[PDB]
Amino acid sequence: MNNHIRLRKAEGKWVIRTDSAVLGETLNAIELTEGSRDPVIYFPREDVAMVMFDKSEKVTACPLKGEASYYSIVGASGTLKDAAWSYESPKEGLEAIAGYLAFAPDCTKVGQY
Repeated sequence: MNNHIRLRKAEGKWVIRTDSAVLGETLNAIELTEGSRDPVIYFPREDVAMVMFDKSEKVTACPLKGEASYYSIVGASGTLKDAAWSYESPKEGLEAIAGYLAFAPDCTKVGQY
């Protein structure tokens, strides 16, 4: 009865940024792939510039991972509404990403350095 979630250590230095600021660098990103979906990179919170983030009212439920809390990111151009999320109390098997942040690609760029 396999769910299809694979977690790997993202190799090398991974960065999260906007078009105008660098929000995070880490050597300990986790890559999460669910089935044949594009992998999503999760960043440890200590490596993200959280001072630029406001917790949002939005939440979403995922049967496999748990409840996603959302955050808005403030920058030079304004607020990126609900542009980041985190599974702050993940379901069993996914505790490795507890509190890590992942990011909306429509307005952020994530990638290996």
